[PDB]
Amino acid sequence: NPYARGPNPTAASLEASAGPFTVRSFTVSRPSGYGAGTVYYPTNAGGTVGAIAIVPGYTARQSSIKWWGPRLASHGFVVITIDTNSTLDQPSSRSSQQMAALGQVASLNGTSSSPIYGKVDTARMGVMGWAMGGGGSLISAANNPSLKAAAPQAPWDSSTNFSSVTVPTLIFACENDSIAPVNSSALPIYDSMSRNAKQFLEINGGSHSCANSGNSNQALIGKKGVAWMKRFMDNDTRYSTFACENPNSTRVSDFRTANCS
Ligand SMILES: COC(=O)c1ccc(C(=O)OCCO)cc1
Repeated sequence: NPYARGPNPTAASLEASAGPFTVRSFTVSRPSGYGAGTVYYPTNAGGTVGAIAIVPGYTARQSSIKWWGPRLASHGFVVITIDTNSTLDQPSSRSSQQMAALGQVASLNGTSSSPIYGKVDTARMGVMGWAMGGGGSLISAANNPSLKAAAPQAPWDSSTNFSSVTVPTLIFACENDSIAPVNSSALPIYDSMSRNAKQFLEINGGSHSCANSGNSNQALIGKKGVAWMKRFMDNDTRYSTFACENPNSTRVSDFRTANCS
């Protein structure tokens, strides 16, 4: 596997606050079609890595999703967290902005003054995001089936039919979400997807912000997000158990998975 990076994973190494690589970050000078961005990248991955773009929910900014930047980048990914053009953008616009941010990561990979010059394998990309940004990630996956992985959290879209999605998709859900209730949002979205590796991980007692920065389940949520991205962005079957397993955890009120290997 030419995409495999880093030491062999263990539960401990995936639950830790940081992975094996050192992370640095920068602010995007001229965002291409979105509001603002921060790029997180490993300084010592030892080969090119995939890129992941992460979008917040309605009203929200990078702070809500920023913890993913160092968590993922320290396991060997370039991660861009964005602010949208308006905090009040809807899922479709969020998806366009998310893909523009991936395009700009690809640009920076080819820009000799960038810290990520030659760090990115632009053929291997993923999408994440919270709430309307989670709906935007599912729209991105539907429209761009060559994306390698999606892992939205507490997603919402005014449509729940994502039978279009063929990209491996992990849905984080929050049991007690009152803003995008699981039974009308995350779960029907999950159930709609028929052609992909997929997983549903609902956090016991979680509010709508249960997978955001500052959450109290970073060990489990970070292990699953990293494992999913490693398995599917890097084709890295060292992560197949971590990606596919039911954690059998008292922190999880609902687990489902299909077509996972
Ligand atoms: C029925 O659905 C809605 O009312 C709704 C409202 C807000 C959002 C959202 O993006 O929340 C995340 C906060 O940043 C998603 C769905």
